Amino acid sequence: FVNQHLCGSHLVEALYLVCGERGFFYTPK
Amino acid sequence: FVNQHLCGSHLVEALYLVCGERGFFYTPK
Amino acid sequence: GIVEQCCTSICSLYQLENYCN
Amino acid sequence: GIVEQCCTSICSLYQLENYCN
Repeated sequence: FVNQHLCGSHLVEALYLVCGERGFFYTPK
Repeated sequence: FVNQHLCGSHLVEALYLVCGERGFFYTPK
Repeated sequence: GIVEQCCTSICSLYQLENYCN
Repeated sequence: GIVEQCCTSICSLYQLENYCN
Protein backbone atom coordinates (compact mmCIF):
# COMPACT_ATOMS: atom_id res chain seq x y z
CA PHE A 1 0.00 0.00 0.00
CA VAL A 2 2.96 2.36 0.45
CA ASN A 3 4.69 2.06 -2.94
CA GLN A 4 2.35 4.25 -4.96
CA HIS A 5 1.30 7.87 -5.28
CA LEU A 6 -0.55 8.77 -2.09
CA CYS A 7 -2.35 12.07 -1.76
CA GLY A 8 -4.63 13.67 0.79
CA SER A 9 -6.57 11.24 2.93
CA HIS A 10 -4.84 8.38 1.19
CA LEU A 11 -1.46 9.64 2.45
CA VAL A 12 -2.68 10.26 5.97
CA GLU A 13 -4.10 6.74 6.06
CA ALA A 14 -0.72 5.30 5.09
CA LEU A 15 1.01 7.31 7.82
CA TYR A 16 -1.54 6.07 10.33
CA LEU A 17 -1.02 2.43 9.35
CA VAL A 18 2.77 2.56 9.17
CA CYS A 19 3.50 4.65 12.19
CA GLY A 20 1.08 2.94 14.56
CA GLU A 21 1.47 3.93 18.20
CA ARG A 22 4.47 6.10 17.32
CA GLY A 23 2.05 8.59 15.78
CA PHE A 24 3.06 10.94 12.99
CA PHE A 25 3.01 14.47 11.67
CA TYR A 26 1.37 15.50 8.38
CA THR A 27 2.71 18.79 6.98
CA PRO A 28 1.63 19.19 3.40
CA LYS A 29 2.59 22.81 3.05
CA PHE B 1 -18.47 15.02 12.22
CA VAL B 2 -16.29 16.31 15.07
CA ASN B 3 -18.71 16.12 18.02
CA GLN B 4 -18.54 12.39 18.64
CA HIS B 5 -16.12 9.74 19.84
CA LEU B 6 -13.41 9.45 17.21
CA CYS B 7 -10.82 6.71 17.38
CA GLY B 8 -8.03 5.47 15.16
CA SER B 9 -8.48 6.20 11.48
CA HIS B 10 -11.69 8.03 12.27
CA LEU B 11 -9.76 10.52 14.42
CA VAL B 12 -7.00 10.99 11.89
CA GLU B 13 -9.61 11.66 9.22
CA ALA B 14 -11.17 14.39 11.35
CA LEU B 15 -7.77 16.01 11.91
CA TYR B 16 -7.12 15.90 8.18
CA LEU B 17 -10.46 17.55 7.36
CA VAL B 18 -10.31 20.22 10.06
CA CYS B 19 -6.69 21.20 9.82
CA GLY B 20 -6.48 21.34 6.03
CA GLU B 21 -3.29 22.89 4.69
CA ARG B 22 -2.14 23.66 8.24
CA GLY B 23 -1.44 19.95 8.68
CA PHE B 24 -1.52 18.26 12.06
CA PHE B 25 0.20 15.92 14.45
CA TYR B 26 -1.31 12.65 15.71
CA THR B 27 0.24 11.42 18.97
CA PRO B 28 -1.90 8.73 20.49
CA LYS B 29 0.58 7.55 23.05
CA GLY C 1 -3.68 13.71 24.90
CA ILE C 2 -5.89 13.53 21.89
CA VAL C 3 -7.08 9.98 22.54
CA GLU C 4 -8.33 10.90 26.01
CA GLN C 5 -10.10 13.99 24.73
CA CYS C 6 -11.54 12.70 21.46
CA CYS C 7 -11.67 8.88 21.47
CA THR C 8 -12.50 7.88 25.05
CA SER C 9 -14.45 11.14 25.56
CA ILE C 10 -16.42 13.16 23.00
CA CYS C 11 -14.22 15.18 20.66
CA SER C 12 -14.75 18.85 19.80
CA LEU C 13 -13.54 21.21 17.12
CA TYR C 14 -11.90 23.20 19.78
CA GLN C 15 -9.75 20.22 20.84
CA LEU C 16 -8.98 19.03 17.31
CA GLU C 17 -7.60 22.44 16.38
CA ASN C 18 -5.13 22.12 19.25
CA TYR C 19 -3.41 19.48 17.10
CA CYS C 20 -3.23 21.48 13.84
CA ASN C 21 0.19 22.88 13.01
CA GLY D 1 8.20 17.61 2.06
CA ILE D 2 5.95 14.62 2.21
CA VAL D 3 3.70 15.74 -0.64
CA GLU D 4 6.65 16.03 -3.02
CA GLN D 5 8.00 12.63 -2.01
CA CYS D 6 4.78 10.63 -1.72
CA CYS D 7 1.96 12.36 -3.63
CA THR D 8 3.59 13.92 -6.70
CA SER D 9 6.25 11.17 -6.75
CA ILE D 10 5.94 7.53 -5.66
CA CYS D 11 5.96 7.09 -1.89
CA SER D 12 8.08 4.54 -0.01
CA LEU D 13 8.10 3.04 3.45
CA TYR D 14 11.42 4.57 3.97
CA GLN D 15 10.03 8.09 3.40
CA LEU D 16 6.81 7.55 5.36
CA GLU D 17 8.78 6.50 8.44
CA ASN D 18 10.58 9.85 8.30
CA TYR D 19 7.26 11.36 9.43
CA CYS D 20 6.57 8.99 12.36
CA ASN D 21 7.21 10.47 15.79
